[PDB]
Amino acid sequence: PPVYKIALGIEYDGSKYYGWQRQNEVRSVQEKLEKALSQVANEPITVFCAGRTDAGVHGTGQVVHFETTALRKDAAWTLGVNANLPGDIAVRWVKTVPDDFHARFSATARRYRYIIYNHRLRPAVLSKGVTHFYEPLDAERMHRAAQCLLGENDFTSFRAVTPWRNVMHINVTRHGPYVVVDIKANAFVHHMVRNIVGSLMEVGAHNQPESWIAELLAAKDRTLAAATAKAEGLYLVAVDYPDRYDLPKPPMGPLFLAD
Amino acid sequence: PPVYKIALGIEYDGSKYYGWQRQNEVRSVQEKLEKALSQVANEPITVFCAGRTDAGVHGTGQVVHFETTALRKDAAWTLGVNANLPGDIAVRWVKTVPDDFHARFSATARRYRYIIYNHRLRPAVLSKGVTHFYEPLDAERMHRAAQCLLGENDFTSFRAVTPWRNVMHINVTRHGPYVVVDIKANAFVHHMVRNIVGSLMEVGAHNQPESWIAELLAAKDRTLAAATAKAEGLYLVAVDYPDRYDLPKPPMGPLFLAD
RNA sequence: AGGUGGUGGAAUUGGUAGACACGCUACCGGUAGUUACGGGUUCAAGUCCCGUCCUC
RNA sequence: AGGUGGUGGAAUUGGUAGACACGCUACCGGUAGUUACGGGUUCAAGUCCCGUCCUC
Ligand SMILES: [K+]
Ligand SMILES: [K+]
Ligand SMILES: [K+]
Ligand SMILES: [K+]
Repeated sequence: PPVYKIALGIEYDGSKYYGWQRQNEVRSVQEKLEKALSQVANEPITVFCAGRTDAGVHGTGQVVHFETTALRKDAAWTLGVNANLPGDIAVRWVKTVPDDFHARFSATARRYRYIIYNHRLRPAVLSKGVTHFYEPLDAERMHRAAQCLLGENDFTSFRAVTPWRNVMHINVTRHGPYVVVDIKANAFVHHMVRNIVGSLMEVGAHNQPESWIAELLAAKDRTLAAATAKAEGLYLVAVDYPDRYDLPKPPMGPLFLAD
Repeated sequence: PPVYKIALGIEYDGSKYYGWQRQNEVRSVQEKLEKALSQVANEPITVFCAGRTDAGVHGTGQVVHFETTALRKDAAWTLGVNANLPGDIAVRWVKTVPDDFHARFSATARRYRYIIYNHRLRPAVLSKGVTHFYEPLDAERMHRAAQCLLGENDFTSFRAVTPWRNVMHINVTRHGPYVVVDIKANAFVHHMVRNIVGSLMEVGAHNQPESWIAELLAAKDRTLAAATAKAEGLYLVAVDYPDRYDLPKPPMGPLFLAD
C-alpha cells in the first residue's frame, strides 16, 4: 500500500466549538474535520495541525496534514471535504505534499491578527469573532510603542506563568473603527499574543505610558502587565513555510482586511 | 403625560432570526428589540422601523423610532437597550427626535450593500452573512454594465411579479476576493436589489452580454432576467434623511468595508 | 476607608457580576464538582439611601 | 433526445437535491400542510453502467 501525505489549508470561524484538539465529551474543530475528512477514505484519519489554537480562536490560515492509502483527484480533498463540513469549517486548498514535510514541525513561523471594535457600543455584526473595546483607542500609539518587541527580548513577561521567541514584525493599525494587530514571531509562548494586546491595548487608551512597552518587557514579569486580551478576536491568518514544499497560499483575511 | 418620540440607529446581523416583522409563533428582530426596548419603560412599546427587511437580511443602518411617556438620560436607550439585547442586535445611537418625524415616512432614500466571496470554495468566516459565488467574476464589468439603471427606467423587470423608482447611484467593486455592491435608489420594488444582483452577477461571470443590463431593463420583464440573488448578503447600511432632523450617522459597514 | 466564588482581583465608574488570571477532588487538554445580613428608591442595583453584624 | 415536490425550473457540469421563482387547504407577513421502477460501481450518485416501465 502507498500512503499519501497531503497537507491542506483549512479555514475556520471559531466562536462555537471549544477549540482545536478533541477529547470525548463535547465538540472541536479537529473532531469535525477529522471525521468528515476521514469519512472520505473509509480509513479512519487523524490530522496533524500546525497550531493547536484554542477556544474562541479563529483561523483563516491554519494548515493541517495527514497520510492515507486512499487516492483522490484534488476534489474530495477540496470540494468534497467542506461539503461534509459544517459551514464554519472550510478547506481552502490542498497539496500533494512530500513525506519529509510536517505541519507543526516543518513550520518556520506564525502570524496572528487581532481585531477590535471601538464604538463604546457592542457590535451586532456577529459577537463571537471580534471583542469590542470601550474607552477610545490610539493606533498611532498602539503600534508606536509595540514596535520594539521585534528585538527579541525575554517575553517571560507575557508568558502566562524558553521565553526567548523571535519577533519579526509587529503592526497595529485602524482599518476603520476597528483596530487591527498583526505579528509574525518565529515562535510563541502561552497566549502572549493575547497578553500582549491587553498590555498594548492599555497603552492604546492611555492609562499607561507610551514607553511602558519596554518597561515590562525588560521588567521580565507577567504578574505586572495588563490583563490577557479577551479572545473572540484572534486570527491565525497563515503559517510560514519553506519553498521546497511550495504550498498554495492565498489572501489571509480575516475579511476584506487585505493581506 | 408627555409622550417622547425618539428614533434610534439599530444594528443587526440577520442570519438567525426570521426577519424584521413579528407574528406569534417564532422569533424576529422587532420582537427582540420591541421587548427589550419596552422592558425599559414598563409601558409596552411598539417600534416603527424604516425598512421591513426580511429573512437572512442584514442591517447596519436600519433606523427605528417610537414614542413613550417614560424618560431617560440617553443611556437606557443606548447602553441599556442592547444590554437587554441578544448579541446580534445592537443599538448604535439615539436622538430625541421631533414629533413631526417619521422613520418609514420621513425617510427620503435608502442604501443597500451586497457582499460576495469568490474562492470557488465556501467560506468559513461565518456562512449566513455573505453568500459565495463559484465561477470567477468580473468587477470592471459588473459595475461597468449596471451603471445605467441610474437613469430611472421601468424596473418592472426586477419587481418579483409604481415600477418607477429613482436610482441615484450604483457601484460594484472588489474590495478583496469579495465583490461589493451598493445602491442608493429613492425607493425600492420587491427584492429588486436582489433580482438586480443575480441579473448582474450573471454579467459578472459572463454567460450574458455586457450590454444586457439595458436589454431587460428596457425589455421591461421579470420572467426574463437572472435568478434572484441568494440572500445572506444584503446590508442596509443607512437610510437617508433631511437635515432638519439631524440624525447622528456613523460608518456604514458592514465591516472595515469603508463607507 | 472598606467588605465580592477555595485566595488574589476586577466590573462601558447605576447595567447577562464574578473578567482575567489562580488552588486543591474527580474524571477518558477538557467537563463537572469545593456581590456580609434586612429592607428601600429605580424599568435595573457589586456599585444609590435606611439599617443590623463585621473589619486594618 | 430525455423523464425531478400541485406546475414551470434548476443542481461549484459525480457532492446537505429540490435554488430561485410559483398554485390552490388552513391558521394569529408567516408556520404548517397537498430525483420513473430494480439493481450495480464509488468513500458519495439528480447526474455513471445493467436493466424493467414510460415519453414528443
Ligand atoms: K456613567
Ligand atoms: K479512578
Ligand atoms: K468537475
Ligand atoms: K377558521
